[PDB]
Amino acid sequence: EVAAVVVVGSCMTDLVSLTSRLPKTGETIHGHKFFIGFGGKGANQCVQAARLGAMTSMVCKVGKDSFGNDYIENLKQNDISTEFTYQTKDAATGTASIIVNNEGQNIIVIVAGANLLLNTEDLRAAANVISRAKVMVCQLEITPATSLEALTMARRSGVKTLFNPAPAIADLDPQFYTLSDVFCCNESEAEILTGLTVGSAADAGEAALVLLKRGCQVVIITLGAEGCVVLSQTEPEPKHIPTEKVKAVDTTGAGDSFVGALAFYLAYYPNLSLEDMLNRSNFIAAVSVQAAGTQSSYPYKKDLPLTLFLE
Amino acid sequence: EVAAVVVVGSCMTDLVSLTSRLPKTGETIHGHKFFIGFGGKGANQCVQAARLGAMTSMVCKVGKDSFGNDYIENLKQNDISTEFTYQTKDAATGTASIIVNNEGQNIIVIVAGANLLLNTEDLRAAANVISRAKVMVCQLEITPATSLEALTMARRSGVKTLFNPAPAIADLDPQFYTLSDVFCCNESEAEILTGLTVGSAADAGEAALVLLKRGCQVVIITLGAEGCVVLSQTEPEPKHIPTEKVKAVDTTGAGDSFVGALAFYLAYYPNLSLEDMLNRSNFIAAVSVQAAGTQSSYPYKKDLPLTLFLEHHHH
Ligand SMILES: Nc1ncnc2c1ncn2[C@@H]1O[C@H](COP(=O)(O)CP(=O)(O)O)[C@@H](O)[C@H]1O
Ligand SMILES: Nc1ncnc2c1ncn2[C@@H]1O[C@H](COP(=O)(O)CP(=O)(O)O)[C@@H](O)[C@H]1O
Ligand SMILES: [Mg+2]
Ligand SMILES: [Mg+2]
Ligand code: NA
Ligand code: NA
Repeated sequence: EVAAVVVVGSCMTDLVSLTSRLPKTGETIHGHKFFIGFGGKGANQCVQAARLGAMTSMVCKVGKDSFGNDYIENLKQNDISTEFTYQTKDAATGTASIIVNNEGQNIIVIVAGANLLLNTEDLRAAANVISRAKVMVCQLEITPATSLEALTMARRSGVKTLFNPAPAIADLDPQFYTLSDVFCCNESEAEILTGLTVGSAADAGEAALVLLKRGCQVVIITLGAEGCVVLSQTEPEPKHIPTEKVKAVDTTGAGDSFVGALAFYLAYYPNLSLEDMLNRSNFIAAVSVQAAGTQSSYPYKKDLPLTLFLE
Repeated sequence: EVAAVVVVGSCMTDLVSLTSRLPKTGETIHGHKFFIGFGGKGANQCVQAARLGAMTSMVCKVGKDSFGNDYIENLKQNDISTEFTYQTKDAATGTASIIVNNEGQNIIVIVAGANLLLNTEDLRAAANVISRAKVMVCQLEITPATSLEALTMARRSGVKTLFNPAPAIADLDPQFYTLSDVFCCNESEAEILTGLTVGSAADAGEAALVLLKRGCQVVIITLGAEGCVVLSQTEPEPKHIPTEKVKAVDTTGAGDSFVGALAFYLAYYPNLSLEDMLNRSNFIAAVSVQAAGTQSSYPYKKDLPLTLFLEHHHH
């Protein structure tokens, strides 16, 4: 039952209130709807890869609380290995409290909580599962020392590293670049990392070259409805890969859908060209934007065209 | 065993994030702590009355969900009867999403949820607990038609009605006034209901008289550190009842403490004058503002002065 995709990253409870307008300082307002969902970039990416057919393992930490218990059940209901899903009494399960108005404007408060207490001792326990994987995926929602050690362990075992610098910090440790076989971010993260404005595929190609020279082997910048741009040490000329023109219902977590799809193709279809993998990943992310509710929008293999699983 | 105070009203899960500052519009920030607390004006008033030694019953509706199950455990931990706490598959437990900065400034979004599905069938099933009570307390955090039905059932049963029009609506149904034995609101609610300024005891006397003439038997406007102002159909000249001068730590939920204390005295010390009941209720609410965290700040009888529980008028 070997995991081909290991995700070392975050699980977060999403707490969403829908309002007619955002509250002002000192203001109590009444919203019209509240819901809970399962989020966190690590878990979102793992759930998309699992639903495409990947054997996955989620290395993460949640609270010894109701939210933590519910999160472990969510991973098992998506056929994800929870062998190295830890729980702790020392902090609450990570939370994202989101207030959203009718026009889709928001205010968000994140408390990473238990996610931050995933430590190098917890990783070292997963050494054998990491060593037998094809792809290791990380983000920036846990403690950086933990993510850096995960990428180091992957490299030592010859496991391909897929790094998503999300959310982005302007002074990212240079080892994040040099430990990344595939570096994938969105337009706003590329602007934070490079200081360049990114308002077109051409601008994304300029930002991607900066990231390449910092030591990345492959750089992908996602561009929402414009698909993505890719370049590599072997092919440094930026290629624009356009996506399905669709009617977006809810673009929340499309980035995570795209990253989880890419992990699945890197693990299970290593013979496909990068261009082909990014075309399929674009298509899967595009399906996700045509439904509401983050993980509940992620498509399963049985509902996707057969051609996404050929060649 | 019989509940003398029946609260027909709201339970809300408080989902609290602590941050160094409140976010800007479109802004994502990191906070340093998230925790769950128990709120809702109905439950808050019930908890204060129960901690003063009242046998209470909370008529309410929560989700058939973990937040609802946890709310029922909270009520039981405060020795409240949950025999008429309903659940529903058709709505989540009410929620208050609260962001609090380091100076204690906040943003709150309330989604009433299951509280709005408390219905006429649910109240009819609670008819015996209502008819056996001394005082029925309600607010405006459930469907207002539901609060109006509870007040109607109380009045028909000769049960004293204590109505807190919170949060306030500018045009309440006229029966909210005529069915209220004791109508209790704060300065901001009085301003909404009357169209007047309510800043001082003098302003509160004018606003309280407009409310009394809509058909309330007793009107009480709370004035924070200035205590409260009362008048009644019997004694329409407003009286100003001042409160304990105290060093406030956290005034959140002081209104609910005051209303819960008042319910307690109406139920267990009916002999006392309104002025004596308000003096004691003010004192209890002032203890609550000396500690953080709404329900967790509400004092127990064992920690209060014995003089609050004398049957007779005290010096
Ligand atoms: N409006 C839209 N129409 C079609 N595809 C979309 C789309 N928004 C996003 N996608 C797809 O989802 C991928 C990732 O989306 P983003 O670049 O928006 C990352 P994020 O905004 O979720 O962080 C894109 O590369 C694209 O394939
Ligand atoms: N700073 C303070 N010092 C003493 N008592 C206070 C107080 N703030 C509130 N109280 C007590 O709590 C009662 C209800 O308080 P409020 O009138 O503040 C209700 P709110 O406007 O904050 O909802 C007051 O009548 C008084 O007895
Ligand atoms: Mg997007
Ligand atoms: Mg106050
Ligand atoms: Na979606
Ligand atoms: Na308090």
